[PDB]
Amino acid sequence: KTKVTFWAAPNPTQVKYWDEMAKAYEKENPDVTIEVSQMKESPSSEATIQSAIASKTAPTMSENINRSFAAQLADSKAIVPLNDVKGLDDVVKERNMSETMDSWKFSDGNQYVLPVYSNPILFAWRLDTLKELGYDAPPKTYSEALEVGKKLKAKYPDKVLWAKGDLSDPTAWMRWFDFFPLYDAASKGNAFVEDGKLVADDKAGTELLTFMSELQKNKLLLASKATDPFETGTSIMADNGPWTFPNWDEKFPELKYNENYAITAPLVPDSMVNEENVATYADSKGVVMYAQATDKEKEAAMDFLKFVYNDDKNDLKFLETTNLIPARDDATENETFTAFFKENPELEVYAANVPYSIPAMDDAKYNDIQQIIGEEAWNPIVRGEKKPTKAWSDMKKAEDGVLQ
Repeated sequence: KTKVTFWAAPNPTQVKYWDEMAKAYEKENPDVTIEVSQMKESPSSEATIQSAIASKTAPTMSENINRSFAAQLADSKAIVPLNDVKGLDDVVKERNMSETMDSWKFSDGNQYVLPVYSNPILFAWRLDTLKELGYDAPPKTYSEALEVGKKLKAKYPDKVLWAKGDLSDPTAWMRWFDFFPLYDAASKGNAFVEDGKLVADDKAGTELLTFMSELQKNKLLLASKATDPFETGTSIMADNGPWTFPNWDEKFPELKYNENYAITAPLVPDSMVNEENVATYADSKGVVMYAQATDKEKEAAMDFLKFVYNDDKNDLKFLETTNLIPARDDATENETFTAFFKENPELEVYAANVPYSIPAMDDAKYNDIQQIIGEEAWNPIVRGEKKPTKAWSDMKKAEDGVLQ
């Protein structure tokens, strides 16, 4: 008998999902044991994993791995290429996730992670406020956003377009919720950094900063502490993930999809007013397999995943219980999910955007790389301390430093 140890995310509901999958798999394969446990945060999941590698107590597999962290683990050879474990292609094929999987491809040609969920970062809009200003739908381009903004200030001078303290904070991860969604949309998914080199789209980058400076100049940004600004009326646009809906169900029950709030892709430059399928950043994590595992343990692990993704109903169950969007390309058209999306139209918009979203960069120094984005260009523009051109150049020069 072979034993696979599986470390699930630090959340009871997600752990239960995996455990139920494990028990059903064991009924079908009596010679294999899939032991699921909830990963400890000591103080974070990443430190728990780093410590296990060091003490040689890594499990066979764990989920909860984002692309940047996977790049660190791959560089130290603590995890193995999944494409070297028989069964990977079968999993990708059956779950209809080829486009999503392809976006994860690493610089060396290997795939180190099997994405579990992929939550595109979209933007919520206050339709009620937009209607008071004469609009029936959210603007799509930077210029349209600016005209909405002028009308907003004329009727409500204390309101802003975007209110979030994180906008002026240089913490690296925060960029995944402001800069990346807009940059990915403007550059049609440019990787910013790839294969250890700065491949940033200068045009998209500088025009995004120009747009932000205009918002800043017209008092359309609020980068200070503010409680529930979007829900209480201070702002009319907010970056938003699926996890916000259960919260609104509780605290803001009057917010209703397509009545008082809308969900859309990030704003794009005017030149792309006609583009369908706008890209954004995807908050996505998945499964990796540790080098410490034997080949039989690794194949057994992949066979388990093959079992899990052989029935579309399992992804439906994942979505309905964890509220995390499954990393597949066809959810909105697949009849398995029709009834659910019919009842949850707001989640359908998220599922519709998965194949066009781009995950975090596959570079081990993502922390310094991303902190520079905020410190040198984003935070200064939000605070009106630098001009767009100078900010972008200050950023590029600093990135070169980190990348040697």
